[PDB]
Amino acid sequence: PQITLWKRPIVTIKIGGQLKEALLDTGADDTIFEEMNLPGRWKPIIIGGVGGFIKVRQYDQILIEICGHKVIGTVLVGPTPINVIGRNLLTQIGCTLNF
Amino acid sequence: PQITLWKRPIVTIKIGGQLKEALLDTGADDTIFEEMNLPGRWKPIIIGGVGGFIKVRQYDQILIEICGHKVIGTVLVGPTPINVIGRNLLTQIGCTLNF
Ligand SMILES: CC(C)CN(C[C@@H](O)[C@H](Cc1ccccc1)NC(=O)O[C@H]1CO[C@H]2OCC[C@H]21)S(=O)(=O)c1ccc(N)cc1
Repeated sequence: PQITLWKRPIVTIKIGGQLKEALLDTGADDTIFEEMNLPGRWKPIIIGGVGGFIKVRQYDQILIEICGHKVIGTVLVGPTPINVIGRNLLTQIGCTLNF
Repeated sequence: PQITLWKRPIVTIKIGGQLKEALLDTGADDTIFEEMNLPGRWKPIIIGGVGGFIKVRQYDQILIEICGHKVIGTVLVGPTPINVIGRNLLTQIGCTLNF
């Protein structure tokens, strides 16, 4: 699909058996999700944004289905104000900016 | 241009007679720039992102040239770690996500 930006480019995704919505964020190097029940081991991680830093848990090789497109990559889980699909996963679906 | 996302989608822009680099950020509703003494009046504003909120100065109807494309819109000035072109200006150059 081609997505214009008059509204937030929020898409439907499937992750860890749960249904969720996430923001296609080209400004996000990596994917981050609000608190959620993922399986497996994880490592504490500290990320940064406009307002400062938050502590999150990094999970690797996580299967996501982004708007019917499957991808496997790192997914951080922590106190983000919204679920964000970062460039680490956008590249796998072949996402591009156009103008 | 069509921009892939293996690298940060950073473009060269002209603002207030100054040259700067900024991130094409579909996750940003509005444009935010590091400190710069733009001319004119402004109104205090508080925005929020990952890690909390920051206080910024809001200027309206500011001319930016994004990759040689002129646009006029709101530009926030404050302690952001990186210049971000938000959706308020991306729509004016017709920027879209494609995959
Ligand atoms: C919560 C986000 C969806 C909103 N943000 C845009 C987003 O692209 C920021 C923009 C951004 C970019 C660099 C530094 C700070 C903020 N990226 C970001 O927070 O990235 C962090 C979370 O995922 C990781 O990816 C790399 C950094 C981590 S935001 O910078 O806070 C923002 C909010 C409101 C406006 N008007 C403009 C920008």
